[PDB]
Amino acid sequence: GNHWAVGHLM
Repeated sequence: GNHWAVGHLM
Protein backbone atom coordinates (compact mmCIF):
# COMPACT_ATOMS: atom_id res chain seq x y z
CA GLY A 1 0.00 0.00 0.00
CA ASN A 2 1.17 3.50 0.90
CA HIS A 3 2.97 2.51 4.11
CA TRP A 4 2.72 -0.73 6.08
CA ALA A 5 5.65 0.02 8.38
CA VAL A 6 3.28 2.39 10.18
CA GLY A 7 1.19 -0.57 11.28
CA HIS A 8 4.19 -2.30 12.83
CA LEU A 9 5.09 0.63 15.09
CA MET A 10 1.68 2.25 15.50
